[PDB]
Amino acid sequence: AEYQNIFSQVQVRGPADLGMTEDVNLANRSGVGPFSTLLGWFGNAQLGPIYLGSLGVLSLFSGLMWFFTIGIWFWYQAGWNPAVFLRDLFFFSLEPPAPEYGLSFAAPLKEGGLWLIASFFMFVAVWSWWGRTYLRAQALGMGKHTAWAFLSAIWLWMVLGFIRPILMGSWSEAVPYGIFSHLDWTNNFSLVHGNLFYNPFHGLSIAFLYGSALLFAMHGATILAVSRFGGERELEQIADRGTAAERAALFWRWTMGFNATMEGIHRWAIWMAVLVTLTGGIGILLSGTVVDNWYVWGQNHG
Amino acid sequence: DLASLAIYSFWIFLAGLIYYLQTENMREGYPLENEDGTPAANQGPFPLPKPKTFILPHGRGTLTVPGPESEDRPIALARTAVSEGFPHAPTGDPMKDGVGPASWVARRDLPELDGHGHNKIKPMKAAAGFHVSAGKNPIGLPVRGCDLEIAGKVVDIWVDIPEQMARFLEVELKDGSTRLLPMQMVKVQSNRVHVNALSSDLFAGIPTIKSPTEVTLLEEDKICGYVAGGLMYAAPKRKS
Amino acid sequence: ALLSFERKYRVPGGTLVGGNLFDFWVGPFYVGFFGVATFFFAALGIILIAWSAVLQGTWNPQLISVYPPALEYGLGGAPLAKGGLWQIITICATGAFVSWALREVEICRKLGIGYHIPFAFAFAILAYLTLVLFRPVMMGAWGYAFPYGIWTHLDWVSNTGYTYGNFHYNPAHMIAISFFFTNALALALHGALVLSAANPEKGKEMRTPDHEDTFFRDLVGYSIGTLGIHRLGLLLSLSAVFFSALCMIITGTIWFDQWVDWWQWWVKLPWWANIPGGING
Ligand code: BCL
Ligand code: BCL
Ligand code: BCL
Ligand code: BCL
Ligand SMILES: CC[C@H]1c2cc3[nH]c4c(c3C)C(=O)[C@H](C(=O)OC)c4c3nc(cc4[nH]c(cc(n2)[C@@H]1C)c(C(C)=O)c4C)[C@@H](C)[C@@H]3CCC(=O)OC/C=C(\C)CCC[C@H](C)CCC[C@H](C)CCCC(C)C
Ligand SMILES: CC[C@H]1c2cc3[nH]c4c(c3C)C(=O)[C@H](C(=O)OC)c4c3nc(cc4[nH]c(cc(n2)[C@@H]1C)c(C(C)=O)c4C)[C@@H](C)[C@@H]3CCC(=O)OC/C=C(\C)CCC[C@H](C)CCC[C@H](C)CCCC(C)C
Ligand SMILES: COC(C)(C)C/C=C/C(C)=C/C=C/C(C)=C/C=C/C(C)=C/C=C\C=C(C)\C=C\C=C(/C)CC/C=C(\C)CCC=C(C)C
Ligand SMILES: COC1=C(OC)C(=O)C(C/C=C(\C)CCC=C(C)C)=C(C)C1=O
Ligand SMILES: CCCCCCCCCCCC[N+](C)(C)[O-]
Ligand SMILES: CCCCCCCCCCCC[N+](C)(C)[O-]
Ligand SMILES: CCCCCCCCCCCC[N+](C)(C)[O-]
Ligand SMILES: [Fe+3]
Repeated sequence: AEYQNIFSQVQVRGPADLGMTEDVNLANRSGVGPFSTLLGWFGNAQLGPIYLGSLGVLSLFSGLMWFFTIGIWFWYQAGWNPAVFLRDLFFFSLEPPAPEYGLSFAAPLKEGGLWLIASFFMFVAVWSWWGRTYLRAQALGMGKHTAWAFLSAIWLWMVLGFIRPILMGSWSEAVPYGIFSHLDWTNNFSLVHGNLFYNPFHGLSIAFLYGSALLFAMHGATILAVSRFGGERELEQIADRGTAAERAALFWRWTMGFNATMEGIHRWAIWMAVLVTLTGGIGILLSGTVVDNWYVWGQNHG
Repeated sequence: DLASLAIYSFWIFLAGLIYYLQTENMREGYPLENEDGTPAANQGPFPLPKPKTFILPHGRGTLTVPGPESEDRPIALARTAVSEGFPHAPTGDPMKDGVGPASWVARRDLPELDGHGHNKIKPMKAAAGFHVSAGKNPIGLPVRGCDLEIAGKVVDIWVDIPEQMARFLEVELKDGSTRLLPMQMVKVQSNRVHVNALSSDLFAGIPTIKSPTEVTLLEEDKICGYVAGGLMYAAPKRKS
Repeated sequence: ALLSFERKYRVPGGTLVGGNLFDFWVGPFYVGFFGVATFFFAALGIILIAWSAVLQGTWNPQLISVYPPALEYGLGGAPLAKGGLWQIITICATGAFVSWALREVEICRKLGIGYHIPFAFAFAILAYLTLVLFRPVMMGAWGYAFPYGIWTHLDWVSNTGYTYGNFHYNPAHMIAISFFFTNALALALHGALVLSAANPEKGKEMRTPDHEDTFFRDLVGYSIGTLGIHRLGLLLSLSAVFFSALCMIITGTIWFDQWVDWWQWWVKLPWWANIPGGING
C-alpha cells in the first residue's frame, strides 16, 4: 500500500484547452464548461467544450423526441397522476403492434402506432449520431475506428428492433420500451426459442463479454503498474518505445509466455469488444428466422 | 443448414483474426534472440508482419516496424550459469549502469511535443499560468528518503500542459543543484514529501537534465529507471 | 527465447520465498517459488480430474464433470466418488490461483512495476471463491457449489437462476450487468481512439493525445485523460465482478424468495400504495 495511484495527490490547472483545430468549423464549438475538483481526483477536471453542429442538433432533437414519446405514454398509463407515475415507473411499457398488423404502419396510436413513431425517432437519432463519430473523426484527420466499432453495437440493436422483426414479418417481435418489460422480453425470447445456452453464438458472445472485462482489467492495471515510467502515454510509446512499454510486455511474457505491443494491445481490445455484439447480432438474427429451437438444432447440428 | 454454416464460417474467421492479431503484435522485440544477442534457432509458428510506417508530427522522425533493432547502449550484465534460462549478474553498479529494475531505453534525446509543437512538459514556474488547484501543495516541503533522512526540498512541480497533471517534483539538493522526481513515486504528506524508492545518499546520484526548462524523452527514461531501481537496490538501507 | 530488449531485465532478485533457488526462466516463462507451487497444485488437480473421468468411465470433454457433495453431507467431508474428489480439486484450484497471483508478485518485484495486475486478479479469485466457498458455507452445504463440467456448469447457472424466478430482478445483478456492458463500451472506445490517432487518414502525420482529447470532447463534451481511461477500465471491470459476487452472496442467504417480489417495497410505500390506475393500482 505505498503511493498506489487510483487517485491523484495534487491537482493543477492552467489556461483552458480549447483543443485541436485542423478542419474543424470552430464556430460550432461551445466554450469550456465548469471544472470539477471531484473528477480531478480521478480523471480530468475540465468539462467542455462540445461541438454543436447540424447533425448534432438533428441527433439530439430526434433523441429527446424518442425519450419524450415514451414518457408521454407513461403519463397516459399513470392516468396523468404524478404519484402513480413515480410508483409504477419501471412497470410502464410502450409495446409494439399486435401480430395481426404485421409489418404495417396502420396501427392505432394506443395499439402500436406510438411505438412505431418512437422507433422512427430512435432510428434517426442513432444513425445521425453514427455519422457524427465519422465526421468529428474526419475533421481532425483521424482514422475511422470509432465509427467502425460503433457500427457493431448498431448491428445488434438493428437486428433486435428492425431486421429480425422484418424477417419474422411483424413488428410484434421487436422490443418494448420499458425497464422491466424489456427484461421480461429478454427472458421470454430465450424460453420461446429452446434456451439461448444452446445457441453457439450466445456462448461466443459471453466469452467475449467476459473477455472484455478480463482484457480491460489486464490493460488497465498494466498501464497503472508502469505509469511510474509514463506508460499511459501510449501514443508516444508507440512512436518511440520506452522502458514502460518494455517492462509491460515482459510482465506478460514471463507470466503467460507471450505479450503484445503498445499498438497491438489496442488491436486486441477493439476486437474483444466488437466481437460481443457481432456474434450476438448473428445469434439473434438466426433465432426464429432460421432456428425455432436451439436445443433441437443443438441435438443434430442440422 | 444456414445456422451450421454460419458457426463453422465464424470459427475459420476466428483462426484468421488471431493470426493477424498475433503478427501485429510482433512488430517490436522480434526476431527472438539467444542470451548472446544472436537470432534464436526456434522462432515459433507466426511470421513477422509486413512493415508499416508511422510519420511523426513537427518533423520529429519517422518509424518503420518491424525492422532490425539494437539497444544502442552497452549492457553491463554477465552470465551466472553454464546453461539457458538463468539470471545475469550486473558486472558493475546496476543503478549507475542502467540495468535491472533501473533499466532505461535509448529514446530520442528531444522533448515530447504537444499538438501545437510546444514542449508537453514544463516547470510550473514557467507555464503561464498553472497552479496547484486542489490537494496538498508540495512546493516548499522537505524531501525525506527511505532512511528517514532529509535529502532536499521541493522547489517546483513539472506539469504535463495539454493533459493538465503533475508529472515531476523538482527537488533542491544540499549543494544547490536540482533533480526531477517522478510524481508517481512520492508520497506527499502534510509536513513532507516521502520517497520510498531512494535513500537520501542516492539522490545526488539521480540522472541530471541538460536544460532547466525542458526534459527529453531519453532524460525521462533514465530518471524513471534510476528511481524505480532503488526499490530493489536501495533495499539494504531498509534496515529500519 | 528472448525479446530483443529482454536481457537487461533478467537480473537476480525479487522472489518472495527461497532466495535464488527457483530464480530462473524456462523458455519465456519465469519460474520462481510460486511457479513451482503453481505447477504442483495444477498437476495434482489435473490428475484428479483424470481420475474422476476414469471413475465415471468417460474421456469426452463435453461429458466429464466433477460434482460437489450431495446436500445431505452439509459442510462435512464426503467419500471420494461422492464429492470428495470435488472438494480436493477445489483446494487444488484455489492453491493454483493464489500461487499464480503470488508468482505475478515476484515478476512485479523483479521488473520494478506496481502490484496492480495481481491485485486486479485477486478480484476474479474472490468471485470464484464466492461460488464454491463463501456461499456454500453460508448456505450450510457444499452441494450448493457449481459442478466442474463444460456443460454441467451451465445447468447449474440456469437452476440457480430460475429458483428465484427471473434472476433479472436481482438488484445487485442489474448493477453488475450495467458494469459489464459499460466496461465493454469503454474498451471499444479506448481501443478505437488510440488506434485512430496512431493510424490517421492516408498520408497524414500520426495524431497526438491532443487530437484524442479533442475528438472525444468534440463528440461528448468530456475527456477523462490518458491516466483517467486506464483507471476507468480497471474500475469498470473490478466493479463488474464485485457486484457479481455481491449479487450471488446475498442470494439464498439474506434473500431466498422470488427476486421479482423484492420490488414490492417501493410499490407498497404508504404514500401511494393505494392510488387507483397506472399498472399496480
Ligand atoms: C442484451 C439483451 C437485452 C438487454 C438486457 C438487459 C438486462 C438483463 C439488463 C439490462 C440493463 C440495462 N438495459 Mg437492457 N437489454 C437490451 C436492450 C437495451 C437497449 C437497446 C438495445 O437500446 C437499451 C437502451 C437498454 C438499456 C438498459 C439500461 C437501462 C440498463 C443499463 C445498460 C447499460 O449500463 O449500458 C451502458 C451504459 C451507458 C453509459 C448508457 C446507458 C444509460 C441508460 C440510463 C440509458 C438506457 C435507457 C434510459 C432511458 C434509462 C431510463 C432512466 C429512468 C427514467 C430513471 N437495454 C437487450 C434487448 N439490459 C440492466 C438493468 O439494470 O436493467 C434495469 C440489466 O440487468
Ligand atoms: C461466470 C459466471 C458463471 C459462468 C457461466 C457461464 C456462462 C453462461 C457461459 C460460460 C462459458 C464459459 N465458462 Mg463459465 N461460468 C462460471 C464458471 C467459470 C469458471 C470458473 C469460475 O472457474 C470457468 C473456468 C469457466 C469457463 C467457461 C468456459 C468454458 C466458457 C468460456 C469462458 C470465457 O471465454 O471466459 C473469458 C476468458 C477468456 C477469453 C480467457 C480464456 C478462458 C478459457 C478458454 C479457459 C477455460 C477452459 C476450460 C476448459 C477450463 C478447464 C480447465 C483445464 C485444466 C484447462 N466458467 C460461473 C459459474 N460461463 C460460456 C460457454 O460457452 O460455455 C459452454 C457460457 O455461455
Ligand atoms: C433468461 C435470459 C437468457 C438470456 C437471453 C438473452 C437475449 C435475448 C440476448 C442475450 C444477449 C446477451 N447475453 Mg444472454 N441470456 C441469458 C444468459 C446470460 C448470461 C448468464 C446466464 O450469465 C450471460 C452472461 C449472458 C450475456 C449475454 C451477452 C453476451 C449478450 C448481451 C450483449 C450486449 O452487450 O448487449 C448490450 C448492448 C446492446 C443491446 C447494443 C445497444 C447499442 C446502442 C444502439 C444503444 C443506444 C441507446 C441510446 C440511443 C439511448 C441511451 C441514452 C444515453 C444516456 C445517451 N446471457 C439467459 C439464457 N441474452 C444478447 C445477444 O446478443 O445474444 C445472442 C441478446 O439479444
Ligand atoms: C437463467 C440464468 C439467469 C442468470 C443466472 C445467474 C447466476 C446463477 C449467476 C449469474 C452471474 C452472472 N450473470 Mg446472470 N442470469 C441471467 C441473466 C444474465 C444476463 C442477461 C443477458 O440476461 C447477463 C448479462 C448476466 C450476467 C451476469 C454476470 C453479472 C455474472 C457473471 C460474470 C461473473 O460473475 O464473473 C465472475 C468470474 C468468475 C467466477 C471467473 C473466475 C475464474 C478464475 C478465478 C480462474 C480461471 C482459471 C482457469 C480455469 C483457466 C484455465 C487455464 C487455461 C490454460 C487458460 N446474467 C439469467 C436470468 N447469473 C453469476 C455471478 O454473479 O457470479 C458470482 C452467477 O453465479
Ligand atoms: C462494442 C459493444 C458495446 C458498445 C459499442 C459502442 N457504443 C457506443 C460507441 C461504440 C464504440 C459509440 O461511439 C457511441 C458513442 O458516442 O459513445 C460515446 C456509443 C453509444 N452507445 C451508447 C449507449 C449504449 N451502448 C450500448 C452498449 C454497447 N456499446 C456494447 C457493450 C448500450 C447497452 C449495453 O445497453 C447502451 C445503452 C451511447 C452512450 C452512444 C450512442 C449515442 C446515441 O446514438 O445517441 C442518440 C440519441 C441522443 C443524441 C440523445 C438521446 C436522448 C436522451 C435520453 C436525452 C438526451 C441526454 C443528453 C446526454 C443530455 C442533453 C440535455 C440538453 C437537452 C440540454
Ligand atoms: C476481475 C476481472 C476479470 C478477470 C481478471 C483477471 N483474470 C486474469 C488476470 C486478471 C487481471 C490475471 O493476471 C490472470 C492472467 O495471468 O491472465 C492472463 C487471469 C486469468 N484468468 C483466467 C481466465 C478467466 N478469467 C475470468 C474472468 C475475469 N478475470 C474477470 C471477468 C474468467 C471468466 C469470466 O469465465 C475466466 C475463464 C486465466 C486465463 C488466467 C488465470 C490462469 C491461471 O490462474 O493459471 C493458473 C491455474 C491453472 C493453470 C489451472 C489449475 C488447474 C485446476 C486445478 C483445475 C481447474 C478446475 C476448474 C475449477 C475447472 C472448472 C471447469 C469449467 C468448465 C467451469
Ligand atoms: C418527467 O416526464 C417527462 C415526459 C418530461 C420525461 C420522462 C420520460 C420517461 C420516464 C421515459 C423513459 C424511457 C424509457 C423507459 C425507455 C427505455 C428503453 C429501453 C429499455 C429500450 C431497449 C431496447 C430498444 C431496441 C432494441 C429497439 C430498437 C429500435 C430500432 C432498431 C428502430 C427500428 C425502426 C422502426 C420500427 C421504424 C421504421 C421506419 C423508418 C422509415 C426507418
Ligand atoms: C475513449 O475514452 C473515453 C474517454 O475519453 C477520453 C472518456 O472520457 C469516457 C467517458 C468518461 C466518464 C464515464 C466520466 C463520467 C463523469 C460525469 C458524471 C460527467 C469514455 C467512456 C471513454 O472510453
Ligand atoms: C458522456 C459524458 C457527459 C458529459 C456532459 C458534458 C456537458 C457539456 C458542457 C458544455 C457546455 C459549456 N457551457 C457551460 C459553457 O455552456
Ligand atoms: C479475441 C479472441 C478471444 C478468443 C476466445 C475463445 C473462447 C472459446 C469460447 C467457447 C464457446 C463454445 N461454444 C458454445 C461456442 O461452442
Ligand atoms: C484470446 C485468444 C488468445 C490466443 C492465445 C494464443 C496466442 C499465443 C501465441 C504467441 C506465441 C508466442 N511466441 C512464440 C510468438 O513467442
Ligand atoms: Fe491503453
